[PDB]
Amino acid sequence: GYLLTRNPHLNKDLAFTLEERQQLNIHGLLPPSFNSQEIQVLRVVKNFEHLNSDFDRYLLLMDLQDRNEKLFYRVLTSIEKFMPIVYTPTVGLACQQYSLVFRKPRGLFITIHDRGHIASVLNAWPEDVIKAIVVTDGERILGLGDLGCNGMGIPVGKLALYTACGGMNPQECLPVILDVGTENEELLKDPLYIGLRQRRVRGSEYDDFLDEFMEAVSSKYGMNCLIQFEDFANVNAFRLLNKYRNQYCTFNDDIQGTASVAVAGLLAALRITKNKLSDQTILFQGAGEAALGIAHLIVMALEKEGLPKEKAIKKIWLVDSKGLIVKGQEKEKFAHEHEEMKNLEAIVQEIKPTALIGVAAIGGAFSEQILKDMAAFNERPIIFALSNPTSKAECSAEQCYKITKGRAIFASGSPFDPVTLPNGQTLYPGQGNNSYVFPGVALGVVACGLRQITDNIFLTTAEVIAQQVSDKHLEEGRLYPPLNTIRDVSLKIAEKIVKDAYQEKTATVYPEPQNKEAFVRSQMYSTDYDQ
Amino acid sequence: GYLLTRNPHLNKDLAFTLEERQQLNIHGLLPPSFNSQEIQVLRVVKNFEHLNSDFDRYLLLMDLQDRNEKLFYRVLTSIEKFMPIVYTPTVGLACQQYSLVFRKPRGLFITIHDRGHIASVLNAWPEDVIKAIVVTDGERILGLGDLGCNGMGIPVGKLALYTACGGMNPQECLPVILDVGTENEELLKDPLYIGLRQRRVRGSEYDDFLDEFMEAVSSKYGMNCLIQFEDFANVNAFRLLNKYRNQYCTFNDDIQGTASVAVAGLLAALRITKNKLSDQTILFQGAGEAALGIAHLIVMALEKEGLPKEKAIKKIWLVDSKGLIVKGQEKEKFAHEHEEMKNLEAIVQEIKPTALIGVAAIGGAFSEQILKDMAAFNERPIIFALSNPTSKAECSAEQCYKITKGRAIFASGSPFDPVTLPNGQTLYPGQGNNSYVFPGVALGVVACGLRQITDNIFLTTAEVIAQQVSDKHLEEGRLYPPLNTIRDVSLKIAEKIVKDAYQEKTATVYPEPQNKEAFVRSQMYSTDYDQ
Repeated sequence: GYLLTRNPHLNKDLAFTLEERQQLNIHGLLPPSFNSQEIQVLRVVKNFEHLNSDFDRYLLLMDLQDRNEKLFYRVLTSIEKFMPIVYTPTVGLACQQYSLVFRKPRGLFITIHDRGHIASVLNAWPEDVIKAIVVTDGERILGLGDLGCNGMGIPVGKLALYTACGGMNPQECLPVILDVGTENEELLKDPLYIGLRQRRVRGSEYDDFLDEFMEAVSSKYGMNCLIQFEDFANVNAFRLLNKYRNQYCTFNDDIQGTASVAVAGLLAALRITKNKLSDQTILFQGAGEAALGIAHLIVMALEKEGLPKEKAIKKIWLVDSKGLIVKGQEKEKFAHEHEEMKNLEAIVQEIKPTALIGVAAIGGAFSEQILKDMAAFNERPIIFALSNPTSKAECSAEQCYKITKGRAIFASGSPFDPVTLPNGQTLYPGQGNNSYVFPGVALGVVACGLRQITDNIFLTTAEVIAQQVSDKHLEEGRLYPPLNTIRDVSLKIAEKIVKDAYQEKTATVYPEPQNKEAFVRSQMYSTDYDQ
Repeated sequence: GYLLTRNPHLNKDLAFTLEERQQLNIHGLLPPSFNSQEIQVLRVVKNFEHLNSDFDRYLLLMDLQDRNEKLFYRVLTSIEKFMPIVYTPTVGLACQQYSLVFRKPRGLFITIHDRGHIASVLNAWPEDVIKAIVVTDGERILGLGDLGCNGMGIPVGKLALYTACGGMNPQECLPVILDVGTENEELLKDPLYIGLRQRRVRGSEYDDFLDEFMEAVSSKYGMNCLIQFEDFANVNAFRLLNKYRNQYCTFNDDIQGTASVAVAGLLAALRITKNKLSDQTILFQGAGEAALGIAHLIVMALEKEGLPKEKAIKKIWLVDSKGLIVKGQEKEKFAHEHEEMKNLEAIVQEIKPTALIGVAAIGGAFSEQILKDMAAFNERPIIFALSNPTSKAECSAEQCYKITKGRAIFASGSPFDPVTLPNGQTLYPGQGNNSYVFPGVALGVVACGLRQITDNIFLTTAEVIAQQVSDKHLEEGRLYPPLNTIRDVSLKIAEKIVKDAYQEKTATVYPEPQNKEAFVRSQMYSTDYDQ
């Protein structure tokens, strides 16, 4: 009775049927109205609206998650509207404020002071089958930097989207924060700070801590357990990724996810441009996490179409803070023989690229002159401003389409409003959202028991996403499927991963399903109340 | 472990000690910080402040009640600030909105459709010893009228103050709403309405329903169980009170509570005026619930000082909507031989009263002319504007003190800011708050097992409250003890009730305590986390 009411996996609030209330001894704990799930959603949505800030909407929906999970996920899937609330950008403001606003803890807090005993910290977690973990140490949260143990908002929001877009069982998800200290002065000063009041442990101590984590997780949950890293600083992010990705089932969404969407965007763009990936010359604003990831994956796509690596790598140039990368580590692989230059406007003139991709978080970088030039060299220039949030974007959709006379093929990381041209035709610039990628990958991988997540599954994931963009959508300027469809996109992504895994004997879940589409559906969470 | 976390009676959040977390298997469910109860309060208070409306503060504190009760009550007792949030006035806005905003149900919903089976509805309630119930049918909520099953906010807020001001164990409190329909057009129209979508059942069906309620309650919980009525319409409020108060342990705070504070105010005022209750002539604006209650209790006080009823009743006049009450039911008892009149200004001229008490909810009724006149007949006129909220008050403290040249002795139902006079002396008009009365009465009654709550215990309660007003306070214009002290006032009230009950053999809790003060303390809730 009343206990059921307090269990968020099984509580229905007013959706408890009049019979159920009588059979479960709760008739009287609730008011007389019965409410279908649809009337329930209407209520939540009305609230959602009447509230003054998105921050308050985040708080509303999180409280709802803590009380009626089915309804939480029902509200979200009813996504374009709510994903920005439950995750990025609003979840950044939540992390900033996590110590002020801390209420009902979700997830696991694992500290360096638990070194040697991590395995026992996991035993505090009430749920015994975990198939998906998201972890952070809170050091690099979006553009807000080091928020330490406040970083917990990030894994919690991310898994919400695993469940909502992908259908991961939320009871099999484990958000985790690793607290090794923080360099955040304000937090260390704050009497309300919930983390360890000390600076970040660095070096060998840190590395062994992480090693014990992966070992503990794989050991309690099995080596099939998916471990996604998120919002670590640049150097740790590559170090840990490359150290672990052939031993554990694991990826870093910030470099690998981002690589998959962007490429999907490119593949999609080739249908408008009607030429091959090998006919492109690609210039990156930025040479960090994302930039290198995307490039690596573009190279793979080039190999797949038939080019060797040497000829393929020559098609891509990068630009860092200190300027263009040329002959004089991972950067070194794209260091072609060329006179050094610094000015972006001049760089695009000498290189004259077919596609221009901004992943350096410097807003405005794609100036009128650069768009002017891109529109001059190319009948239809590809221009990706993928940096977040809107304020740090390399240029607006309006500026992009205005200056290129509507000829630019454009996508961004953060969403822009549809643009109407003088033409009268309205363009709908697509959003390079990592959530086209991670939910479907996680679902596929976990569904067939893949033990390692290779770059190939990110490539084929990009291919599936592009295959889902309709010619109608391309004509509307969309390089990605409408965000309303991600549930189906995710399912398509996961179907492909599973089909290939059985065909390649990489799967580990046996016996093999006779129907892979149904097999994937069988592993997807329903918004419906269990009877 | 995690279950404890979900139990609001025993959850400590960050106050869980580092040992406790390890012994209870929750180390990892919480971030690393330990927080004393005082740091916990600081957090909650910071939140409380940063929020945009009192309505949002109500929502904050209610969520906190649903998650960490000790901390909830700790925050409240840390009262002048928070009582307006958790109860009236803000709880009115909450009731208006209860169907939009409905989250985690508290209390019992008992419907006419449960007639014949009420006893079994009570069995859904998880708590087995209930010593205090507050009930409403939602028909007359403050000045907002009929809010039907949305009325549940009212008992829930009221019991919060029983616990906070009085120390009732919140686990032994039962908020109840009786849903017999509503006459509220908007609600009956509203798809989100949580109540019965029908008009109010009236007459014999209604009366038998209520009869079964009292019978069920007394039967499951014992005849000592305190049953307080609240926010019923006028006619039901007297009907039910008089029908039940010699059979069940029960009172109506709106008529009896109000009577106790007001009288306490009067008794307090006689120390400034330095004359006897028998030297007064009292005029009421209003002749309803409150008015008649107060008058009845003033009469008792007069009898106690030595007057017979006949001579005593002649000292009091009433005024209703249709005018002064004179010779031409309960009203009939004060109908003295006098020419009929309607104009209030003229009424105060012919009657020339020493004390003027407004309990008709008509704001502004005490006009400049009336205050002018009151200040003319009396060196120090007593003027009570007890109607709520501020907007419906018979006059402001500023208007009262300005127009009477600082000579008026003033109290109100709703709080007014301190007034500085030309004198330089600052006056602090007291608030005739029912919460000086109900918490201490409930505590006393329940503590010694009184089976019926007589008018005498309301009279002596008024006496105790006045006895607590210091001569310093009287000089500052306060007719009630500072609202910060109610915990002690309540305790004084309950001590008196208990001492007298044993001296009069009216108590039913035996064996008799040797020390009644300690005995009362023993029955008071602590804000401290149980070890």
